[PDB]
Amino acid sequence: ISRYAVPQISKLSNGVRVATIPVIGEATTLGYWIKSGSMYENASNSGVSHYLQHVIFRGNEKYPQRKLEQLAEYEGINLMASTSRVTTNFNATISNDKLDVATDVLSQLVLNPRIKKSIVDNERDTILAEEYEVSQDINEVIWDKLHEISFKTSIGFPILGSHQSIQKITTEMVQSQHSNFFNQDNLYFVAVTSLPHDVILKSVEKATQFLKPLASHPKLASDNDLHVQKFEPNQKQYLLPQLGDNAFVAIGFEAPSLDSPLYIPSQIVKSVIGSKEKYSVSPLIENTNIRTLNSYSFPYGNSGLTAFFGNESINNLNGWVNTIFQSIGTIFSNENIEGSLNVGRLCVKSQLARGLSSTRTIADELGNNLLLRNEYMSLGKWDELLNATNINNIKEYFDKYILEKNASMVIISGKQ
Amino acid sequence: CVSSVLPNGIHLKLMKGPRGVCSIGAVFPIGSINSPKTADTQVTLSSKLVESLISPKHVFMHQVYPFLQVNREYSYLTLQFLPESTTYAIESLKRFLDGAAPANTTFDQQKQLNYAAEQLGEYNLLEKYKDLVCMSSFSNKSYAHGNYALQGEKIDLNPQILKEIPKCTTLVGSIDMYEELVKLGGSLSPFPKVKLHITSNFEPNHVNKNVKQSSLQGSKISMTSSLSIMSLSWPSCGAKSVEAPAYAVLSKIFGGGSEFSSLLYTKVVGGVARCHQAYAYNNFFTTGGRFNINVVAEDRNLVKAAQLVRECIHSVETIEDKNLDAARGLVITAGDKRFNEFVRSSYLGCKPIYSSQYKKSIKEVTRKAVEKALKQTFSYKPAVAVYGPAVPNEIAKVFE
Ligand SMILES: [Zn+2]
Repeated sequence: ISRYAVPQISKLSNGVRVATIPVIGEATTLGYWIKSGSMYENASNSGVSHYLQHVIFRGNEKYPQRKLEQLAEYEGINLMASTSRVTTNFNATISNDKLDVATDVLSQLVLNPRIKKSIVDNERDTILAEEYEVSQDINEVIWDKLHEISFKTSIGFPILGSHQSIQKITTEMVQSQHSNFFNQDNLYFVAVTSLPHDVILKSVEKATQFLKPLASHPKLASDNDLHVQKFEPNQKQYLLPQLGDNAFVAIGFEAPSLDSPLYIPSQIVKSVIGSKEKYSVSPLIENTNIRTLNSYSFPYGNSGLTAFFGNESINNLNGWVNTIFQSIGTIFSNENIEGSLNVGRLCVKSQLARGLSSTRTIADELGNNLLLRNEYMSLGKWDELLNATNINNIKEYFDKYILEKNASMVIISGKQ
Repeated sequence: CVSSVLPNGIHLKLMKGPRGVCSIGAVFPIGSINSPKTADTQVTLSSKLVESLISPKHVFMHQVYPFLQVNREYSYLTLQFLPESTTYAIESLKRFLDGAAPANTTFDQQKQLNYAAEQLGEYNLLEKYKDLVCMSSFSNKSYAHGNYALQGEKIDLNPQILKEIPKCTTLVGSIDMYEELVKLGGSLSPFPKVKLHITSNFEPNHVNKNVKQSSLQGSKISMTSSLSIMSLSWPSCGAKSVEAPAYAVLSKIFGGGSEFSSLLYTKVVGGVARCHQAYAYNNFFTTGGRFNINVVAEDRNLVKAAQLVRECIHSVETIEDKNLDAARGLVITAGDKRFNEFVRSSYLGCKPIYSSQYKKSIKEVTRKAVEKALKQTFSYKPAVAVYGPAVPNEIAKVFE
């Protein structure tokens, strides 16, 4: 756990900003958070950010693949990476006696890669298989289809790239993404730790001794205003008869930007609908027998997407759609809005409480917060903002985002 | 762990650590073997749980996270929540322990969910290995009772176990729930039942669960619904044995992995075309253990996989020091899931997987201890269980 804290941030003379937040315990999560992701791509390089992420982790001169494998096996340096639409990270969760090796590996891999045609060409099959695998989880497929028909802009791209895009990715494209997106001024080193701030700082200093300062600062290729998103509600239906007597469906609305005063209202409304679990279903849902329900709301630059999705038997599909639309409408009723606000606020608080017990979760929020917000948002200010959120804020959110708005919708049917 | 005994005899075990999420629950020695068939226990306890929580809406509105684990010989219920939901959570645990049968309508709803388990993502590869092991490696045939009914078979409420639960319950909780659990425990009848339950002896049976799999499982079009599963079991040791950490190390030496680096991975996953995955587990029961190696592959290829598993066994005897240390390293995984492990380890009477004491145990396992474990386990003929049509005796021949 973590004690309503605040990060401490120092900048090395080479430009690398080191952000730490104090945590009790013996686990440390640390690594690099970079504003690199599919939002910053176009049609010509779709999939490159994720493709780079893999190449990075295929090792460099100092730490080739065999040396990496050896470090996980014998030395307990278990490296993790992921790429989203908006950010990328390379991290390790470690015992504290492993600090210098971990800061050294991560710095070398992220900031000193050696990107070769052979490693790039050799990686292609791994990414093709990953794309195949994700394509067999219909929650992932319908999530991507919903993004695709809602955004003609780059948010509509799958993170991995289409099959065709994965095949066309060149070494030059991978090197270009690293050269334009992985500089000191587009990233933070993050550590969630008991170790003092200065210990992390010196260790990163030592790990990044090869790194020369930037001569200049061209406008970051990751700036949101270079990738203005346009949400346009559309409907598309697909077949997948391998599903049998089953269909997937997803409903989408535009959501507020992260810095919108209406962001927290959208999170509360999304949460009060929430997900269906084995024992748990929103009081807004009338037919509690619906097979399943998942709700998400993400910000994407000037835009964002609120999504509701599930699967049902063919005969229950249309009823699922009505239940969800009815539940969303029910929040706006003056008899229900107060209670919806209260329950939704509690949902957001419970989600927060659950995040505070893991150094991995804390690291990811801190890294994302630093990259994506104008100014750092503490859990402190966040809770006050949640507590000060009122019925008029919810109404204004409904007025701007929900009421009288066309929704996107995708259906993938076993029969249709 | 802070361990107490209430004035009425009820045991109370508390997990130390920082505040944030409150945890409560109950663990008791009633499992799928205490009903006359597969799923009877599971659906009885599930029916009871949903009634105890009043409605799914109450659960959501209080943001309570319930979790029910039914095993062959024992089960537990945990509830996680923020401090403002304490009253509802405790009152729900109290109702669960009140002995009353659920309504037939609740039971009917729960039965339908149970039949749908595989389609719903609730009957995954892990649960299949457990059923295959339990239906094949015990002399007592009651261990064949799992949690997930076959499509053509009946499921019946077992009201007697609901009466039995409060008579053999241990209460569990995070340390901040001490006062509320003392009080809840106090409300239960003195004094607990004491039953000698003993894990059934090993027997190397050869069985099939030749049953079709649904194409959609959860949200995935399963990459395994057309493949067979081979589970090979040998007896090992109780969770309390001095030998258990050697067994954990022995399971990492075999290890495994998916097509989507250790003996099972390199030799079995690498050696059979279209072998989706292979893994070794060491699974614990009240007084014993089953060391099990599970292979997912096409039906025609299982015999070959078994030959490659035999090779893995032979290979362990000459394992290098590098690898014996790496195996020791792999067991050390520190990382909600913490409380569930606390409860599990409290029943087994072993040190939790996250504890430093456990980590120290693992650091202290020798080559001798691993060799001893290997010798006594692989001296038995394996139990053999196939999810699919493959003839288990043909697989069994590979080891005789
Ligand atoms: Zn990937």
